[PDB]
Amino acid sequence: NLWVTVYYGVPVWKDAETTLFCASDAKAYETEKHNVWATHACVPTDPNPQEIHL
Amino acid sequence: HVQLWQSGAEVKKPGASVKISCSAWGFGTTSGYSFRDYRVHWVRHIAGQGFQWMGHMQPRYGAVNYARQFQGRITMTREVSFDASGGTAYMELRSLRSDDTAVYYCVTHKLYDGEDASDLTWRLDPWGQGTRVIVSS
Repeated sequence: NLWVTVYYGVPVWKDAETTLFCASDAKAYETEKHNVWATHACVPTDPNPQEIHL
Repeated sequence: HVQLWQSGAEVKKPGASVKISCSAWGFGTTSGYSFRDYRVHWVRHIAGQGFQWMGHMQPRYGAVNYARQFQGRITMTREVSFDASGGTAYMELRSLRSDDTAVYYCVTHKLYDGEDASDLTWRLDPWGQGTRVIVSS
């Protein structure tokens, strides 16, 4: 016999669209002069990128 | 990189008045990095007696604060520009005497190109060239 077992956190993804916010280095912009592409409003990115191979 | 440029050396006479300009540029536009936040002290260096503090002028509203020995005879005015990244600072000493001959320096308190030093007004990095005022007959 078999019974349904629900698993949370399975490594399953589906193709979809979403809202992609912005992150940038603090040192990239001078922090004194404005930019046409607003960099101050972007969240500060992590110093060490977290890239995971699959 | 804030740079302060002063006026040329002046030779006056006792009882005259000297007005030394101080051009400041490179502050920046963002609040806390603008000329309307960093005071412009005026320091006198008499040869032999060391440096002397004369007063500071805060360029937002022109709030000045003179030293006790100079009250009633020194006046500071500003010419803060539109972008507030630059400006000009003036000092007038209206009761020049023979003991006022020295080199006058205008200074600010912005050490670094990316730090907000608005509330730390006594780190006098950007010294001006120095205007050698000579008062004699």
